Parts: sequence; C-alpha cells; structure tokens
Amino acid sequence: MKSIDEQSLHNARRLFESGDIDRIEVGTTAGLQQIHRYLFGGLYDFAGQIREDNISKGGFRFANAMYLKEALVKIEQMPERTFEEIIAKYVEMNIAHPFLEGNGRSTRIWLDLVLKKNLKKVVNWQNVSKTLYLQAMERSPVNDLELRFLLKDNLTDDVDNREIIFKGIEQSYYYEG
Repeated sequence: MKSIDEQSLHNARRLFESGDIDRIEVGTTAGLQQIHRYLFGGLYDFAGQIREDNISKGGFRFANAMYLKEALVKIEQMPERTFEEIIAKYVEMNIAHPFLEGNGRSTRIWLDLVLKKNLKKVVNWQNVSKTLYLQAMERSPVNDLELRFLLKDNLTDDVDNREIIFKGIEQSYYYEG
C-alpha cells in the first residue's frame, strides 16, 4: 500500500533534523544498517537486517546471500581517502545490496557520510538527473566512469545547507519511486 514511502521520507527528514545523522557510524556495514533501520524501522519486516534471499535487477544479480556477509566484511574495510576510492567503495556496497528493499536510499545517505567525513563534500542530489543516475549505477559494476563523471560534477562543500539536504532527500526518494 506504500504510504510506507511517505513515512520513511518523514524518517529520513527526522534523521537530519534531530541531528541523529551525526551519530551514525560512517563507512561501515553496521552504519549502513543503522541508516536502514532508521528509515524503515516499523515499515519493513527486515529493517536493518542483512537479507538471506537472492535478488537481481535488470541483467544484474547482486551478491549471493550465501556469501554476502563475508563480502560486506571486505567491503567495509575499503579505503576512503580519495573521491575515486570512495566511489569504488560505494559501487561494491551497491553490488552487495545487503537488504531486500531500500538499498538505494539507505546507501546514498551512507555515501554522503563517507564523502563528508573524508572530503568535506556531499552530492548535490537535486541536480543529479534520475535517468543519468540510474544508468550510471547500472553500469558501475563494469565501469564506474559514468558514475564518477556524474557525481564529481555535482559535489558541494555546503554540507549542512537545509536546501541541499532536503531537496536532496526528495530527489533520492524519487530515484526509486
């Protein structure tokens, strides 16, 4: 019935406006799980839980549930020093796609926290087109060029600006709905 979407959008806003965003562990699996549990707790059965089922989209099969926990252990260890390293890490985290649903919205928040910690920048998502973003994400396992081009064009160092945060959350929620 998906007023689940309306409620989780309210949770995403509450995340920033309470300052709880500042309590989330950055660039780790556990931190991703914190985000997901915050956005979807009480809405999805599985909120914050690593899936035990397999999933694909388009022609892509995400990491097999049978070794997804082992994958995530390696992924969270990845360096975050450069824009390229951070995008490579986001890309592997997306290939893992650790939840049944809500991977995209939770992992974008997770990405911005990593960019903010390490580069003092976040993506100005409001200027990132849905078509170009989805195309880039779908290509990224083979070549993250499209994704690096697109996101690098759209970084901002105004990391706490209300308009960037809230128009960004709206755009993020639009990407998958």
